[PDB]
Amino acid sequence: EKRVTNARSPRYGEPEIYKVSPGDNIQPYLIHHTRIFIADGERVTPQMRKQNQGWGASVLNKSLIDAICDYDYC
Amino acid sequence: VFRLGNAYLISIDEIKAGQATGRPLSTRKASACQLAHDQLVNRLVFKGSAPHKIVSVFNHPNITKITSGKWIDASTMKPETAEAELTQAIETIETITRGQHRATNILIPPSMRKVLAIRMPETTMSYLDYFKSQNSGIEIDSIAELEDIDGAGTKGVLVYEKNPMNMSIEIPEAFNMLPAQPKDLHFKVPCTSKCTGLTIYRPMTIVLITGV
Amino acid sequence: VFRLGNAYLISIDEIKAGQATGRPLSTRKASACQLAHDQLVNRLVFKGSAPHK
Amino acid sequence: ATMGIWTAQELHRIKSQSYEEDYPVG
Amino acid sequence: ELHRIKSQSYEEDYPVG
Amino acid sequence: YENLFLRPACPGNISDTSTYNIDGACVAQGDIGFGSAVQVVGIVDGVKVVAALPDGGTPYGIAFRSQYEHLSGKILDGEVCNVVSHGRVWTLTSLGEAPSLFSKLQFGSGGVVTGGSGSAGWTFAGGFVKHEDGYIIEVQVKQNAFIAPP
Amino acid sequence: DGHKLVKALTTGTTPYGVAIRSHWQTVNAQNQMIYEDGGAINVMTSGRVWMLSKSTEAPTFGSAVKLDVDGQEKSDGTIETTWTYAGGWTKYKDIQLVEVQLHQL
Amino acid sequence: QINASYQRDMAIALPGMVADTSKYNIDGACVVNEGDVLVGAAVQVVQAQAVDGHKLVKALTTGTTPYGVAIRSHWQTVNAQNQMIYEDGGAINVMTSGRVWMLSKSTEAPTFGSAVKLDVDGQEKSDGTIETTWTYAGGWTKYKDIQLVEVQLHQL
Amino acid sequence: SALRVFPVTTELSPTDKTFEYMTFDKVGTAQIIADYTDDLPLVDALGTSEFGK
Repeated sequence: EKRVTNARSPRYGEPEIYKVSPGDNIQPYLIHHTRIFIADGERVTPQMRKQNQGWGASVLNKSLIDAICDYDYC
Repeated sequence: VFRLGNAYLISIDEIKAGQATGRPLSTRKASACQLAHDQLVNRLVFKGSAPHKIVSVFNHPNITKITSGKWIDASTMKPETAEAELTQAIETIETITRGQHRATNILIPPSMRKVLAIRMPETTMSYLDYFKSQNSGIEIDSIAELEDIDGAGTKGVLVYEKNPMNMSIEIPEAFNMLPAQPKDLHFKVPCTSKCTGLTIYRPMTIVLITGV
Repeated sequence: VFRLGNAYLISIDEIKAGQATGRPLSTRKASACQLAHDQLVNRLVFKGSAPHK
Repeated sequence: ATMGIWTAQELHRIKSQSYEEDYPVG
Repeated sequence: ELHRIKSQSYEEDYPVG
Repeated sequence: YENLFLRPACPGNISDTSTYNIDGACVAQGDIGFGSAVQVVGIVDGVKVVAALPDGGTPYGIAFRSQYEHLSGKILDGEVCNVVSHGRVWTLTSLGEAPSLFSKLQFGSGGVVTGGSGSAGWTFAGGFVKHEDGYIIEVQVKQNAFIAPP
Repeated sequence: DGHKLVKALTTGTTPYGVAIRSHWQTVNAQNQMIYEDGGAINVMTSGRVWMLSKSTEAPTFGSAVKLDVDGQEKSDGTIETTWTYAGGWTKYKDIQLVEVQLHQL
Repeated sequence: QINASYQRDMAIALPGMVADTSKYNIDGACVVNEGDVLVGAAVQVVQAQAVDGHKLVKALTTGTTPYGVAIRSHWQTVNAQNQMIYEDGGAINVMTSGRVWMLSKSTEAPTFGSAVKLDVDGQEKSDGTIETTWTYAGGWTKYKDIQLVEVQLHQL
Repeated sequence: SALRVFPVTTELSPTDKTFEYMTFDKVGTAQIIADYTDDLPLVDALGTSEFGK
């Protein structure tokens, strides 16, 4: 929700508050970052990291997917 | 007391299908039912239903109706007629119950808030401010259901006293979900609730000004 | 050897009304079903059925 | 006689409030 | 693969009453 | 929102999972073969007594195949019987070629389909296969289609 | 709104359904269950139902049903329907009932 | 300043929507490559499979017997005019019994229980040339610039 | 003054060249029923999209 790029803080450039929308007919709400820990997957190139909103990628890449796929055809 | 209900359908293919963003189709369909139930409750309150012998609040045969000259006549504001008629309605509520009930709430069409914002001539404070100064202790609000009261553009104003012992609405059973009943390749979910409509115990504490 | 069967219906409003007022309806319907089954057994024993031989 | 098993009184509610007419004296 | 989709969707609102 | 098909295609069984109705409280007089039309000759104690279709009768349903009730291969006298009163079912026929789709069927003696030019009744559903140097057709049975003459 | 309006059958009209038993919706009057005016009703359009009769002899299985002008089955009634007799024919204490099968209009 | 609250009502139906859940019967079929089919329009069968009974359907034509009404489903495309249709090659869901909302081009609300007359294009018309068995269910409404009518379908 | 008068967003990658957003809609109704009821009105939803460069 809110991004902080303040000069004095070394915390510049990463978000302050997260908006969570679980659903289940309850209103989405806001959480301070101290209550939040974000778990990432595996590393990707930064040009894709920023394209995926600072988030990782699946362990099931397309090579793994089709390598697994052709097995049942065999 | 009456019972209300509807249902919705959904299929396994649509359930499995995914989208880029947004709430799931199941959640949207489930919210639509609740919205429909709430709108039906409001429509029963403000419009009635002849076959079910439900009487609306504008058609009650024991309330006081006041004919009025039009506040707006071809883009010609009349800010004194409104104040005079509002005072007349308040005094009528005062004198019809012999002092046991005093008016507390006014509901006016949203398009007539411009009449009450006019500055009184040769001064600063407006007609609404003068009315509040002379009648401190009353609440004025706007309701969009009052733009049309009979389907043909007839407007109106409602003046009443809000008190549980005079009138109320009952909702004995809240909106709920029933388990899906599966078919060949799809499902079905029904929804039910209960209501009563509007009941008035003392019809002498409500005044409807029509033709405004 | 042979086989028997019957059934009954009931609704949610009836269930709630019974559990609120004290006397339910499902118990009475089940008792009627059981008594009908037993009476059919007795009638089959003491009278028989020609089409079923 | 083909009535139900519930009488009307068992499904009836009486509101816990009475309304009294007023006669101001003067 | 050069085409993103906006993260926020707009819902047409029906006021209740 | 679709209706599934049912694969085995033998005479006397149901062909679809559309709306169907099976009247299982019946008994047989004489012998009946799977996939033939039956008629109601009487009612005793809520039970319908059925027999194979004669000349001049009004068909009521079609005998239905079951692998527990009928261990012989056909329905025997004095046996409880399954009868389909509503739905799509495979019937024995003496016809040679398929009739027009959605036409009106006519039943010869013994409960076999021999006509496709009736006035009112059951209708052809579009299935026509071959059984035992004879054919099988697919009929759509409806509940109040044939009315007993006064 | 979509609500259908139903009333008792009269002369020269077309039947649509049969009111069925319900221990909650019905009101008890003259030692019978009725549906009071301005209330929801349970109409039945398909299936087998027991109906009051004014005839004196059993009908023929599979034949057509004919009604009276008061919504009761009669052997030689005036209003013609497409419903059928489902076979049943019994009698409660001094009430005559008959099993009639209904299909959609 | 005086607070204000507004009110608005949802639409009743969409073209091809199933009216209610009173004993419907929908089956799948394949559309022949000749011409597209618009939802809410009647369809006719041109050829039925012999092994099982799968059917090929297309739009209505003069002097032909209707079979059902196309309904909203997952398999559905949008034509150039933003109107939703069924593509030439693919699966189609057809309802043959029950209550449905159907396209119409008449002007006066129909009476309960009267016979339904279709047009050449397969849309309901108060004075059409095609005879049917279906009936009117009473529902009569208007989507945005679209007329709709509630039709009760009996199995053919 | 354009960048100071109107708000600014940054939710696109520099390699991106088109974008879209979606809007939805709903319908439905309700009625008054009894305990033994087999028909109820149904509801659905819709969708739409737009583009950019």
